[PDB]
Formats: sequence, C-alpha cells, structure tokens
Amino acid sequence: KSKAELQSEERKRIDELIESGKEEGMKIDLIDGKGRGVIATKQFSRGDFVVEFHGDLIEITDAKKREALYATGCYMYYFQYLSKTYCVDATRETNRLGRLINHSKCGNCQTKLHDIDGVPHLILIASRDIAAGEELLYDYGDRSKASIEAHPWLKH
Amino acid sequence: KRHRKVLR
Ligand SMILES: Nc1ncnc2c1ncn2[C@@H]1O[C@H](CSCC[C@H](N)C(=O)O)[C@@H](O)[C@H]1O
Repeated sequence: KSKAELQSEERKRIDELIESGKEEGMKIDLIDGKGRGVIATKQFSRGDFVVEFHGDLIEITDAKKREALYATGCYMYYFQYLSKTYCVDATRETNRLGRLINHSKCGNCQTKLHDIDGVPHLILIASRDIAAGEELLYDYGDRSKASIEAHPWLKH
Repeated sequence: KRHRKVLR
C-alpha cells in the first residue's frame, strides 16, 4: 500500500469508530490521588484509536459563559480550528469514557484533531503500546502558572 | 480553582 492508501484506510477506521461511538478495551477504576480514571482491559498498539473526547462541541462565546457558571469538575477541551477557538465540553455526566481519562505529560495517548467533512473531533491515539491494566493518560496541556500553583499534578 | 485542557 502507498502512504495515501494507508492514510485513507486509517481515516476510514477512525470515521467508523467516531460514528459507532464504540469504546471497547477500557473500563473505569478509582486511581489513588486522581478520582476516577480509565484503564486498558486489552493491549492497545502504538497508533491505535483509543477513544473520542466526546461532549458538546461549542464556540468561544458559549464556552466562556459555561465556564463562568461552572466556576462541577473540569471537563472542557479547548482547541483551534479554522482560525477560531472551539471547545469540547464534556461536563455533563454520560457513559462516554474519554472525559474520565486523567493527565500526564508522559502519558500513553496523544490527542489529535480529526476533521470529518467540516466537523472537528478530538480523538486519542495510543502513543505507544499500552499494557492491559494500565491507566490511560494524556497531556491536558495547561502549563499556566495559575493552574499549576493550584493543581501541581499538571507538572508531571 | 479551575484549570483547562488545551490542544498542543
Ligand atoms: N494526574 C492527575 N493527578 C491528580 N488528579 C488528576 C490527574 N489527572 C486528572 N486529575 C483529576 O481529574 C480531573 C479532570 S476530569 C478526569 C476524570 C476525573 N478523575 C473524575 O474522576 O471525574 C482533574 O480536575 C483532577 O480532579
């Protein structure tokens, strides 16, 4: 297969996983010092789709409004797309697992923007093989002095 | 009191 053919196939796998919302190979656990986390129940291989960070897709004005009212945990994921700020707001309690995944700067998932015909989705891709029983972790990416003073776990 | 997540 060519690079394009491999990319096409991966896109098709991802699109179909976004659509099904299929969230296999993961479960909730209580992890010391973190509250809930999500742990692998099967091995994931480097590059596998893991899960969508799924919630309410919103623009910046609404995201500010909502965060003024929340300030309730932190389940808001900001990103840039076509020169504008969006947010995936996962505050509302659902059975979706991406929202329960905890933070590490040296985790095992990497968030990627995935476009489907003009609608942006935030997806987690395994950045290395992930062992059964290990906690899923990605970088939340807030390095601000204000946040880290209050939440030193952001530093690690 | 709060932090966010930011795609990087
Ligand atoms: N590495 C870490 N250390 C301590 N707490 C963490 C953490 N990563 C995430 N968290 C916690 O998880 C929150 C983001 S929401 C992720 C799921 C959360 N643990 C829950 O039980 O609902 C953070 O605000 C913080 O409370």
